[PDB]
Amino acid sequence: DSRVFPTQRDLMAGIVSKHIAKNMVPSFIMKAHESGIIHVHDIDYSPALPFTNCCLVDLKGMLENGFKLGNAQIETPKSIGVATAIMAQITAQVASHQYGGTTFANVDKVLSPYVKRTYAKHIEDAEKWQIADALNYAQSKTEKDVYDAFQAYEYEVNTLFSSNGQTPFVTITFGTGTDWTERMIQKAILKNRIKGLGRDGITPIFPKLVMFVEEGVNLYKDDPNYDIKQLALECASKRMYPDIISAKNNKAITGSSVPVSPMGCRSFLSVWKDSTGNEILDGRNNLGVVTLNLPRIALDSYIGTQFNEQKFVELFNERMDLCFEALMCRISSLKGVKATVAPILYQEGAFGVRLKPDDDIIELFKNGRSSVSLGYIGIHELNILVGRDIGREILTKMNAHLKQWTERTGFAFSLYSTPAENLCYRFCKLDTEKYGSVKDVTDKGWYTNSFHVSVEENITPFEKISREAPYHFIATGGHISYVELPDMKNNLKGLEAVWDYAAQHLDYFGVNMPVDKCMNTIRRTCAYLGNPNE
Amino acid sequence: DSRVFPTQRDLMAGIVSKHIAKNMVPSFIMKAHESGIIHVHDIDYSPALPFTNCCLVDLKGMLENGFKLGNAQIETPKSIGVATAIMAQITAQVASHQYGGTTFANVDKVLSPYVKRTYAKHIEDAEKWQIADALNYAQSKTEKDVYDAFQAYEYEVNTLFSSNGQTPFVTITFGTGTDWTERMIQKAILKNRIKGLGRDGITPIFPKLVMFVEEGVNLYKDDPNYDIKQLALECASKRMYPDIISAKNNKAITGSSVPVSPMGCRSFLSVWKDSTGNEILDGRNNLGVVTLNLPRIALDSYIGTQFNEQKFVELFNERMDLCFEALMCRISSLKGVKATVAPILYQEGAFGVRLKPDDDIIELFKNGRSSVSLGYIGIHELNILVGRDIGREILTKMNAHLKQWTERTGFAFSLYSTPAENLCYRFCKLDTEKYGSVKDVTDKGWYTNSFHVSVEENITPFEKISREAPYHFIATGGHISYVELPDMKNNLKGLEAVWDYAAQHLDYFGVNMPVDKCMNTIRRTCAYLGNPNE
Repeated sequence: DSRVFPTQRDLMAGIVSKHIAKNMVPSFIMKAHESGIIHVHDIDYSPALPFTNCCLVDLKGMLENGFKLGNAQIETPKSIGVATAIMAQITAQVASHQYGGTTFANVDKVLSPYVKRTYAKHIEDAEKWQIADALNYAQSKTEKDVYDAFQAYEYEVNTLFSSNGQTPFVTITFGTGTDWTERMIQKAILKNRIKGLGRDGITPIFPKLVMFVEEGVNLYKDDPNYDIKQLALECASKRMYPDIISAKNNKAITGSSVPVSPMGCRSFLSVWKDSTGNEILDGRNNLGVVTLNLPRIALDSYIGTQFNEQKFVELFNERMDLCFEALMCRISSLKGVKATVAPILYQEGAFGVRLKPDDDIIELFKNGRSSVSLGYIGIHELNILVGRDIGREILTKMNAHLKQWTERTGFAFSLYSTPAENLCYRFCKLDTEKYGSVKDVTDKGWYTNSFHVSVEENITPFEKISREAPYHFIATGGHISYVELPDMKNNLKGLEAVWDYAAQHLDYFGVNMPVDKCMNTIRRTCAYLGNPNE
Repeated sequence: DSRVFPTQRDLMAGIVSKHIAKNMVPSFIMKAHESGIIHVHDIDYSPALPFTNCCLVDLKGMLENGFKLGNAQIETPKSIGVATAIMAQITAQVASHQYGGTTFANVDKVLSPYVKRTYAKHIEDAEKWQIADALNYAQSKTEKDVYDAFQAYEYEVNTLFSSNGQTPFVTITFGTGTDWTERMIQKAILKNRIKGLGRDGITPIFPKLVMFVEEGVNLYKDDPNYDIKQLALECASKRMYPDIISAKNNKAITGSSVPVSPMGCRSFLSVWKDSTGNEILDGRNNLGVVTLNLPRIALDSYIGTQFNEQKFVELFNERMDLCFEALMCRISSLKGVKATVAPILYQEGAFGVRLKPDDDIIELFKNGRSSVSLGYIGIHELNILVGRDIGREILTKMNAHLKQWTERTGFAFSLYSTPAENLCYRFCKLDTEKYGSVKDVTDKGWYTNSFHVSVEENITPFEKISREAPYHFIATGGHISYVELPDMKNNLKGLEAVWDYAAQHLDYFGVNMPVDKCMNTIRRTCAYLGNPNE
């Protein structure tokens, strides 16, 4: 809410920070942001404080070894219920030290050792109490211990607030686990999600659930986990989540030999290797987002009422540079900042390393370890303004710019399809104060997300999936495609159809359907789940 | 820490609030605070925001009925481990909506129904698996379920941060429970506390542990829970806590027919009844503290180098009024504030009622339900400055003023022995900028806490306890006495001696001893536990 204390204290800190940013960001960058030319995200956090954006938490390396959480020296969990309890405490802590989402990748694989542990204890207890049905007593207890554990993770995520009086934006991914412990975790999460939250079993907005689907594991009636896929479909039909990621396309796009979980909503890392040649994923992050307002480059290049191509070219080049200056300006503020700024992130392992209190954090992000995002929005409205479809082309040229940035600074710049849950209105409003109502651009009040096909089009699901799929291979830093569907609670084979089509053709995908009960109304009209009643 | 993000964001909010307070507090009150005449506590929170101070959480009325925690509608816990998990989530939430400590009173009595529940499940499971040793299988599981549950409460308290990037100031009290479930909870807490936190089993600073000791329950070798008292002694000897409260004296002082737990460190409520004649304790709170600098009234009444009695009288009367104006000024800012400001406190039961989002919260605090604190400090240094012991007398007159305030406004003003962990240095420093080094007053650098006997005196434990005990009956709004003792890990009968003496003579009491391990050094030099190494 906003009338609430934690939110109010946060707004105060936001205000002080926006003011401090005015004294740190070169005026030409602030003026372009104030006017809607670009959008420097999270200015109410950074650069006042050297926060970073989103991340894949290295939960595996923290549970295995131990780590200091506050005053306490936590030790490897002896139980699955203790490892998820700890996962929640880490979720709360990481949320409070970065301003972006937090992702726990492959919880099925990561937490499996603890499910095994729980089992060993129910067996050493099935003989300690000479229990009739031994192997069966374990199977049950363990199963219950695992459901309750994720049910409690899910509950904790929904009650625990950050340092901002907000519920954490956390993402949990699974799907590539085949072992019985890995399968049990997956089912546990899907089952508990269907059950819903609390007495009225309502639909949770967090954690976001993303499932990997790969041939020979998940998508064909013959794979080991095809039954989980079925459960996942039901879940999606009743709670919107999980979204799915195509292991096949995801690996080709990222260059990673293992599926890449999105940090936060949809920010994807590119493949990276440590000094000894190892492919690292967990513990990596993103340094921020600066979004480029694409319709506005077209609008500003109109002469009278017609488009001027030569003007577009000059402005596009001018604005790409501006964006670059904006991303570097804040990355530069990270210089000289010490690991003392966020112990959970830099010292106790969430970022997969152990820096001393006096080590500079900036060194950890260099040479491609961290990604940096150049966002964009409204290809649909840009196409309309320039007379034709330049979607794939503008993005391709943006990437060529990004490659040069990467080679000059060492940071791994990528193209990001900004979720823009609110930026979609903000850019449109600022452009409207200058151009008024422009048919099919600023007239509906918002811009279309990244490269998505406008909502006003009457596209068949497969067409939409097909018209959007190539963007998943161009905007490698972050992307997703949605399809609108009616209630499919009783048409799972239909939803599986859409899933299988998206899975083959694109990367990250999700389905928007209506999900209401005797009054708990949820819709995903943009990026997050929400009640469009308020 | 301070270099840490959550702390930094908080400092920003603190700054904005101190500035806002400058525009809300009458200048004469700010000037008296800036000069050390009085100390308006928590100005970095209130009155910028209508926060309240400390409280006794009505956990009983929240677990019994249900309540909304965020989005979720939590239901009565079916297990003890689920009720303590929930207790932690409530602890985190309440901490974020008030700026003072939070107390869970008589957790032994309150949580007992859930321990029973856990038992019923291990029995209905001892037959479901035709377990040999039935009643014995329950006894064990239940016992383990209960240890682990409080161990996890204790851990969560130490990892969970508030909206301020701080660990919550929470107090847990027990001791009057006799039932086997009540005893089990107590032992669980004492046992887990001795065990310590984390791998190195270090000493927790929170939760504070306070135990009631009453004849025919706790203190004589013949009472049911005398063995818990023994355990408590061991605990105190190894972890400083628990402190104890004399049920006998506590009830006579508070006027309550049941022992009164301190909200936060040592703030005690006076007896109060609802509209139907019921004695309410749980869900009640305190509206703030304004501390009066006693040495400074004496100092300002010196003429040249000698005390001037007539001047003292005039200043004391002038400053009491000033204090009153300071307490009312902030209570007045609570007018018109809606329950939407803190749902967990006002709507979902932590304050024992259910206000609608649009109800004013101020009505809930009136006619004695909430206490309001007039603090004071340094009787020792005041006695030195006025030539004789006026301790008991000045306090008695303060109370006569408080009674008049209570009758004119309806709020229940009480005399509070400010913990002043830092105020003790601040008042001394501000008085030193004006008077320099004054032998036995401002020369050591700090003032002595409330009515405590100076540390520089060489008093026997019983003497100290005896010289201080009468203050517990005068400063009813908050008080405590400490005794310094050597290592008593191997002299428990000695510590029990001190305990029994304090128990008979005063109210709330604690013992400071050294508590170190292969380097985890803890001391309570003032109010809280801490490492005097930094």
